[PDB]
Order: sequence, then C-alpha cells, then structure tokens
Amino acid sequence: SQKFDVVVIGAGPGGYVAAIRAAQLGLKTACIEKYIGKEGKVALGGTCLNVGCIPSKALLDSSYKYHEAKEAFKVHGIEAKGVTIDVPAMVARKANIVKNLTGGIATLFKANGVTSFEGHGKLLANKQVEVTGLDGKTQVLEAENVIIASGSRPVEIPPAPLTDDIIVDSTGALEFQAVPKKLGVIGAGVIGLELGSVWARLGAEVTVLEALDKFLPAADEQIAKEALKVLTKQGLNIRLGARVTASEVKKKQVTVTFTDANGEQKETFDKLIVAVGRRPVTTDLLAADSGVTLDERGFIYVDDHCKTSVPGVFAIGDVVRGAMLAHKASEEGVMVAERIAGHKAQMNYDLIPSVIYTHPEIAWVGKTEQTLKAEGVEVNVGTFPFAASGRAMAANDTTGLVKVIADAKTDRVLGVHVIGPSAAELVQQGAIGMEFGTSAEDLGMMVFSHPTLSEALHEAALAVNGHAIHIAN
Amino acid sequence: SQKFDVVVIGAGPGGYVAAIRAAQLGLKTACIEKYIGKEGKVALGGTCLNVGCIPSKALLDSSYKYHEAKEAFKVHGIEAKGVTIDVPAMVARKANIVKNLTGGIATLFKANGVTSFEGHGKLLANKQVEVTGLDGKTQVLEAENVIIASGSRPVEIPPAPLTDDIIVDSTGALEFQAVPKKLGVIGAGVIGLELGSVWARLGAEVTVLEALDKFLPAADEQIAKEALKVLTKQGLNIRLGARVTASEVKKKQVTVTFTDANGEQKETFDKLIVAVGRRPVTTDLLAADSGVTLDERGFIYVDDHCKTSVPGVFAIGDVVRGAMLAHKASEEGVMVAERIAGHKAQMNYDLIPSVIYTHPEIAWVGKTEQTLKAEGVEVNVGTFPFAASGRAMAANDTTGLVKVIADAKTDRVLGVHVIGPSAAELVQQGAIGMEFGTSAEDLGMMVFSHPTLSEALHEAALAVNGHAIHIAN
Ligand SMILES: Cc1cc2nc3c(=O)[nH]c(=O)nc-3n(C[C@H](O)[C@H](O)[C@H](O)COP(=O)(O)OP(=O)(O)OC[C@H]3O[C@@H](n4cnc5c(N)ncnc54)[C@H](O)[C@@H]3O)c2cc1C
Ligand SMILES: Cc1cc2nc3c(=O)[nH]c(=O)nc-3n(C[C@H](O)[C@H](O)[C@H](O)COP(=O)(O)OP(=O)(O)OC[C@H]3O[C@@H](n4cnc5c(N)ncnc54)[C@H](O)[C@@H]3O)c2cc1C
Ligand SMILES: NC(=O)C1=CN([C@@H]2O[C@H](COP(=O)(O)OP(=O)(O)OC[C@H]3O[C@@H](n4cnc5c(N)ncnc54)[C@H](O)[C@@H]3O)[C@@H](O)[C@H]2O)C=CC1
Ligand SMILES: NC(=O)C1=CN([C@@H]2O[C@H](COP(=O)(O)OP(=O)(O)OC[C@H]3O[C@@H](n4cnc5c(N)ncnc54)[C@H](O)[C@@H]3O)[C@@H](O)[C@H]2O)C=CC1
Repeated sequence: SQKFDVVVIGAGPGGYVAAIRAAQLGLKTACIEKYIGKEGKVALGGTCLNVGCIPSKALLDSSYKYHEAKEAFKVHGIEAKGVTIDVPAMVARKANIVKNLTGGIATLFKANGVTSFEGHGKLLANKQVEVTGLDGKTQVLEAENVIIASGSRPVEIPPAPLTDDIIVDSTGALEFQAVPKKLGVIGAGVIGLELGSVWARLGAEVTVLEALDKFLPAADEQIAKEALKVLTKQGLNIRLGARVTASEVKKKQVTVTFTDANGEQKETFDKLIVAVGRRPVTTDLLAADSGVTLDERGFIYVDDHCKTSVPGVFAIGDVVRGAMLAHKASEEGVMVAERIAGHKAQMNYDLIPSVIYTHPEIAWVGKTEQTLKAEGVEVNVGTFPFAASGRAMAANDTTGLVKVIADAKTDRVLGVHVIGPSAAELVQQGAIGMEFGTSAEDLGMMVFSHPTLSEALHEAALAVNGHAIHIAN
Repeated sequence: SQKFDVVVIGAGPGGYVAAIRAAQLGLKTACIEKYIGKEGKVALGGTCLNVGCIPSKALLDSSYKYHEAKEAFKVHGIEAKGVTIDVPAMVARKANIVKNLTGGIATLFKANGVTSFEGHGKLLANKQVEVTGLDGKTQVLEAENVIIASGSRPVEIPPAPLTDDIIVDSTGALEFQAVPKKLGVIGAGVIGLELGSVWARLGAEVTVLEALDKFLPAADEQIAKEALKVLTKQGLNIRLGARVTASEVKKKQVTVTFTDANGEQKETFDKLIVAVGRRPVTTDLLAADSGVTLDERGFIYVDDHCKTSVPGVFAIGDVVRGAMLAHKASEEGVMVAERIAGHKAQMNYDLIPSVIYTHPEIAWVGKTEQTLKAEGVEVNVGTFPFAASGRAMAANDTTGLVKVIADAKTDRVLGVHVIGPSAAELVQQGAIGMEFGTSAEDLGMMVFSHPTLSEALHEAALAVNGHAIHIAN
C-alpha cells in the first residue's frame, strides 16, 4: 500500500507547483496526471503549458513581430521587401516550446523527488486515491493529505458545438495551419480578444460576437473604453449585445445567426472560435462516499485556505472559487503545501493582478473606479498617457495610459490600471507597492529610471495629488 | 531689476524639473537657457532630451528592430525578402521626437507660469543672476534663491581630438547619415556600448578600446561577464586594457595607436567616437566673488541637500557630485524646490537605479556582490535565468538572468541586478520593494502574474532562501 504524505490529482499550475513545494518541505509527494500530449505520452503542465498561457503568448509574440514589420517599420527607415508568414512554421515553434516546457516539469519533479503516476485519479473514502492507468488497471494510494487540482475545460454552447476543424475552442485556435480568411469569435473575453488578435495580425478578417452590452466589465471603465476603440481600429469587429442563436456548416464555411439591437443577423466565416468561459472539471473525480461537496456551479466547495469539507483534503486552482488564472492556482498550491507542513501561510486574494495580452497590453490590480463609486469610497485619480512618455515615443508605441486610484482620506493606493506597453510590468510595480500599503505620495517620492516606461506609473501617482511634472495638473 | 523667488540656471532634467516644481509650489520662478536646437530656436531639456537619453534610445530602438528582422525572424516563420535601413530616415525620426518633446517642456513652462530667459546666466554676489542674452543684452535678476543646473559636457583627450566629422563625441555619433564601414570607439562605458550597438546592428564593424582591464566595473561581476559575452556575440570587438596614445586623420580615415598586453597596435577606422566620460560645466558660471566653491574635480561643492556654501544657492544634477544621470538630476531638482518652499525634503542616494540600454538591457539597484564582499557583509544570493522563463521563451529572448542579493542575517534585499528583457522594469520592481525595506521572502510571498518577465524576479527572490519552484536549488 503505497503511502504518501501528499497526493496531488492534476499537474497543471496548481497541482505541479503544490507537488514541488510539498517535496521541498520534506513531504513524500505523489502527483497524478492523465493528459496525453503531442508525443502520445503523458504531458505535465496542465492547460497553461499545453493549450493555454504559453502557447497563446508564443503566437501573440510571433504575430506581433510580423504585424510590426508589415505596418510599423517605415517610420524607422526600415524597408522590408515582401514580408510573409509561414503559419505551419509559426505553430511549430510554439509546439516545440510546449514540448520543452512540459518536459521541464518532469525534470523538476525528478530533481525534487516527486513521484509521478500516469492515469486518472479518483478520490475514494478515507483519503485513498484510485489511479486508473492507461491500461485500465487500478492502483490505490493511501494519502495523509489529498490536493485536488483537476482544473477546467471550455464551456460549450448549443448553437456552436465543436465540429471538424471549422468550429473550434481555444485549443484548436492555437493549431490553425493557415490564416483563416474570415474568422468568427463567440465571446469578447480574454481568450476571444487574444486569439482574435493573433489571426487578425496575420490577415484574418475577424468578427467577435459578445452577448453582454458592456465590454470588459471587470476592467476599469476608462481602460475598457480605450481598449474597445484601439482593438476595433486594429480590425477586431467587436459586436456587443449579440445573442448567438444558431450556426450551420456548409461548403466549408460556418454561418452564425445572432440577434442584436437591430434584429436577426447572419454572418459567415471560414473558422469559428467558441470562447465563452471555462467550467470546472470534476468528472469521475469523487467517489459517492468521498465526503467532498460541490457548490451550485459545480466547483469544489472550499474555505479561504482551500480546505474541503473533508479534513486533509484540499482543492485549488480552476476547480474552486476565485479568478481562474494560473498564478492564482500556483499560489494556492504553495499555500496548501505550506499549511500541510505546519506554516500559517495565507493568500491575499485582493492583490491578484489581471493581464490581457493584447497589444496594447491591458493589466490591472486592485479596484476599478466604478467599483469604488458603487461602494461609496471617495477617491483621487491620477492618469498619465504614454503619448507624453519619451521612452514610449522612442519605442514608436504611444497608445494608452496609466491610472492610479487612491483613497481620498488616507492616500492609500486602491488600484492600478494600465493599457499600453509593458502594462503587466507596471502593474506588478504597483502591486508590490500595494503589498506594503503604499500611498500615492510614497510612489511619487521614489527615484524612477529615465527613460523608462515605468516613469508613467511615477507620473500617474504624482497626478493623484495634482503635482505630476509632465502633465498640466 | 526683476525679482524672482527662484532663478534656475539651465533647463536640463535638473533645471526644468526644479523650475516646474517651484512654480507648482507657488514660487515666482525664472529659468535661463542658452542652447539652440535643430529648429534654430532655444530648446529646453538639456543633454538628455537633445543629444542624450532620448535620441540614443530612439536610435537603439530603430536599430534593434532592423537587427531582429535580419537575424531573428525565421524561427517565427517570418520571411523578410531584403530588409534595408535608410539611415537619414532613421535619424529624421529621432530628430522629430526631439522636436516634439522639447516643445512639450516649453508647453509645461507656459502652463505652470515659469518665465523663460534666453541666454547665459552667471551668479554674482548676493544671489543676483546676470543674464547675457543671445542678443548680447545684459540684465540682473534679484533672486531669493538660485538653482544652478549647468550640466556637463564630454571629456576630451589629447590623443583623439574632435576633428571635422571623422573624430566625434556622442553628439556627432547620433548624427551619422550613413553606416560607417569600420567604426572605432574609445571607451567601453555606457555611451560606447550603446552607440557601438546602434551602428554594429546596422552593419558597421565596431571596435571598442577600453583602458581598464575590468569590464563594467560598477556592475555586478556576474552581470558584467554575461554582458561582455553577449555583446561579443553581437559583433562588438571590445579590447580591454587598451590605452590609446595617438590618432591621425588622412584620406577621410583615422588611424588610432594604442598599447595592449602585446605591445603597440594600430587600427584604422572610417569614424571614431570618443566616449571617455563627462565633466561638469562651470564656464563663466560664477563670479569670482559669488561665494560658491568648486571641489578638486571641478564640481560645485554642495551638501546632501544640494546647498552650496552660499545660503539660498543650490546646485543640482551633473554639475555636482553623484551619479551623472537624468533621474538623479530631476530628483535633486524636486528636493531643492520643495526645500525652498519650506519642506524638509531629502534625497535617497542609495536606491538610484542604473540602466544600460543595450539589448539585452542591463539594469541594477543597490549593491553588487563584490561591493558587499569588500564591506564584509555576509549575503545570500538567488538567481534565475531567462532561459527558464516561459514568457521569455515565447518572446524568443532568453539571454540573461535576474540576481537578488539579501543580507544573510536579516534577509533584507541589498541589491537587484538584471541582464535580459525588460531589465529596467524588473529592477524598478526591486527598487520599489527596497524602498519599503523588503526581504527576499517578502517578494517571494507576493503574487506575480503569469506568464510575465516579472516572474524571473519572483523566482530569484525565492532562490535566495533555496526554494525557487522552476529551477533546482
Ligand atoms: C488559451 C488559454 C490561454 C490562457 N492564458 C492565461 C494567461 O496568460 N495567464 C493566466 O494566469 N492564465 C491563463 N489561462 C488560464 C490558465 O490556463 C488556468 O487558470 C490554469 O491552467 C489553471 O491551473 P489548474 O492547475 O487549476 O488547472 P489545469 O491547468 O487545467 O490543470 C488540471 C490538470 O489536471 C488533469 N486532470 C484533471 N482531472 C484529472 C484526474 N481525475 N486525474 C488525473 N488528472 C486530472 C488535467 O489533465 C490537467 O492537466 C489561459 C487558459 C486558456 C484556455
Ligand atoms: C549620449 C548620452 C546618452 C545618455 N543617456 C542617458 C540615459 O539613458 N538615462 C540617464 O539617466 N542619463 C543619460 N545621460 C546622462 C544625462 O543626459 C545627464 O545626466 C542629464 O542630462 C543631466 O541633467 P542636467 O540638468 O544636470 O544637465 P544637462 O542635461 O546637461 O542640462 C544643462 C543645461 O544647462 C545649459 N547651460 C549650461 N550653462 C548655462 C548657463 N550659464 N546659462 C544658461 N544655461 C546654461 C545647458 O545649455 C544645458 O541645457 C546620457 C548622456 C549622453 C551624453
Ligand atoms: N491573459 C489571461 O489571464 C488569460 C486567462 N484566461 C482565463 O480562462 C478563462 C476562460 O477565458 P474566456 O473563455 O475568454 O472566458 P471570459 O469569462 O474571460 O470571457 C467569456 C466572454 O464570452 C461571453 N459569453 C458567454 N456566453 C456567451 C454567448 N452565447 N455568446 C456570446 N458571448 C458569450 C461572456 O460575456 C465573456 O465576455 C477565464 O477565466 C480567463 O481569465 C484565458 C486566456 C488568457
Ligand atoms: N543608460 C544611461 O544611464 C547612460 C548615462 N550616461 C552617463 O554619461 C556619462 C558619460 O558616459 P561615458 O562617456 O560612457 O562615461 P563612463 O564613465 O560610463 O565610461 C567611460 C569609459 O571610458 C574609459 N576611459 C577613460 N579614459 C579612457 C581612455 N583614453 N581610453 C579608453 N578608455 C578610457 C573608462 O574606463 C570608462 O569605462 C556617464 O555618467 C553615464 O552614466 C551616458 C549614456 C547612457
């Protein structure tokens, strides 16, 4: 009876980080994973490494370099005679990076002493974990603690079931072997905007159909308004308030029927991406007498420390409440492992940053202006546009702004929101300050290197209290 | 004859920021500047905006985009048939950026009520400032406070005097209208490396002659070693321990004689850049009875508040001690203006970041490993290479590392050093943490967005105490 201090089900950002940290803390750790990768063998890394964060960013980076060479080289004096993109080669570089990184997780497991099991894990009664191998044979592990990290999968919609290579979800959208001439996207969330951007940059004519009237409702309204304008200018035909009701595939095209403010509409595409959210994965995960309970939406019910209804059983990442993000999952894995080891590790769910990897990049941490207004919190706001940044001018990349929101009474920074170059790095600067309880004046008093994009955060913080140097307060 | 609360001599990063801040604080402020820019009008912004920070970064950004297109596009599937660079067009883009930014300072002066004088300012006795206009008219301003911000100029050396357009300093090197076939550079400091990189990327064969045996002695030794390796890969023939002894111009070429470990050498170039430091400018600045004194090296003598030997007379920026950097000058300008207004403002000279705008970028804040060893401070060091960064792999830019140095007894972060993508933004994250007295464990406990280059700083901080997740410890 193989006994472990910790058995982790799933090897995505939540599970594989939890497993490594547990091993670092001296806990005898096992990690169970079932996903078969491109080589026909089990591949670690979950959604983020295999069909998620890293593959998307690889294609975003390649497609942006092509786009800049095609549309933004002449101002530098650079003449490029006939620039082209080989989509199979672009996708192959992405696939090679995925291969390398997933293999790297297995190397980390070996270096840290994590025992890997290949197959489907199911929690039985009494913290026993049944592993069904690829050959259908089972093995039962005895666990002192179980960490459930089974992740999520794309939401499906009746009008647009996945079909051949014509209707795809995010996984298929990362595998096109040619630029789709006309590309439809259902959902103007982060996946729809990122993957729509990839293919628009390479020449696709993209329409994004979004059910809600409000664009990027979790973002600060000023940021979202600028994002909608800029992304529309880049060729993302974002249609808000569009209710998709049907589709039809014929002649290797897909016609989508939807209702908007002006009635019933139809639009035809060569490919259709369905990007309407993700849902937690619990299929065959829990024995009927396991004791673990689910909430109304199918997530595993946990407390603020990711502990389930069963002592010694925890659940982390996309399968539990909170932002469905990779750094959220990994930090929960660290917390759970450290608490199993006896440390009072806690998580601040208030300072988890968000990033949308469009270009311009969008990122934020903390609260939006509209949220604080709804809460009745009086605030001071400071903004600085990249159009006034010398570094951004040198970069030929002046779209966007930095926004800092501070409490009007205490001057404590309550949110930092950026659309523009290096948005994620500037928001991380703001997040570090907020971890220490920074005021806007604190940020203003620091020495920021010149010329850097970081100066825009410095100026925005000074603008909170009306004495930015480089804008007319 | 005309009375002001504050008279500022010079409109570079020190002076123009001091003037704006003084005006914001309600002080009747004048700013004197003599520099005529490219449009034939007085141009504010000093060295940094006109012939320094901003023009260099514009040419660095343009030349990098050309270089990437030539050498690093095919892996993405991008084929560029015959990429070329029009040097006049590249320089014209830079000139236009300079025009727009310098005009922007004048707009800020007008919006804040700063009175501009065109001409040369000279401090007389009793805080009177004589202004000799470019039109030869003289007038005396009666100042309650004077801020001297006269800046610096390139060091000159007898073996390599500036000559026509063949032997130039940094100003001339930003104005080449064609790529020199063979380019010589005296000095492997930040200017030599940055401007050498520009022209190497566009096809010049670049040789850098450095008198010292040690490369980038102010940088962390590990960072400097990596920098030398990558710059060698990029085509910079950096010759250490090379003492230039003579030069000769003939037939539109220059032959340089120098001594190295193997004796006397000669090398011929089409152009020669002399980049061997900068010296403070005090020419005709101080009347003999002004009361302001100079130190042995020609800098104006000031205390830690930038106050001279004369009450109410201050000196800031490159003309006084400390790092000759634009953000140092501007922060001193803010301090001095706030102190004139009655605030007990102070300057923190310990957390001024340094950036070298090569690609990969080099940046650091705080102390190097070798400095701390010389001081007898026991430290723990953590490093993380960008070769292990998923974000950097997606970007096709995996050279370099992040290094965090912490006190072994308190775990307080004492230095952060980066060579690689977004080095300056990552160092600014470290600097913000250090302003708040962060430990390495503090940084390790924060949530960093994934996938971002910032994660390399998070992992390096975790590595300090031996529990980075994504590299062996
Ligand atoms: C295109 C796309 C792009 C994204 N980009 C980003 C981004 O840029 N930044 C960000 O923060 N987030 C991003 N995300 C979200 C991110 O991928 C998820 O938040 C993250 O992967 C969640 O980690 P997890 O460990 O909870 O789940 P997962 O990554 O899904 O891993 C769950 C693992 O558990 C396995 N598994 C499930 N059930 C079992 C079982 N019974 N037995 C054995 N194994 C099982 C699965 O095979 C899987 O490997 C993106 C997602 C998508 C789809
Ligand atoms: C090629 C080059 C690249 C550089 N890149 C960077 C970088 O990337 N980052 C960074 O931080 N630093 C950089 N620097 C250094 C930076 O330019 C200086 O540190 C900064 O300009 C100093 O500001 P200052 O106000 O003290 O002096 P200055 O910028 O030199 O301004 C002094 C002003 O005073 C005027 N003046 C002088 N005497 C008088 C007088 N009697 N009366 C009226 N006017 C007078 C001058 O015309 C001048 O405009 C670079 C420098 C060079 C040469
Ligand atoms: N940069 C990052 O952090 C990334 C993280 N993710 C995360 O993965 C998860 C899934 O991403 P998304 O699919 O984009 O979910 P999402 O919630 O971000 O966006 C889904 C959008 O589709 C809309 N929607 C739902 N049903 C619809 C319907 N019939 N018709 C039209 N629109 C409909 C929704 O209003 C929403 O705007 C999210 O939690 C996301 O945060 C995914 C990609 C990148
Ligand atoms: N990214 C940034 O912050 C930049 C700031 N600057 C600042 O401008 C000032 C001057 O820049 P640099 O000219 O590069 O000075 P520097 O001090 O950075 O380097 C000058 C180098 O030339 C060497 N030297 C001196 N005499 C020599 C001789 N005969 N022969 C060969 N080498 C000799 C020195 O050892 C030194 O390495 C510096 O203070 C610099 O920080 C300038 C450019 C960019």
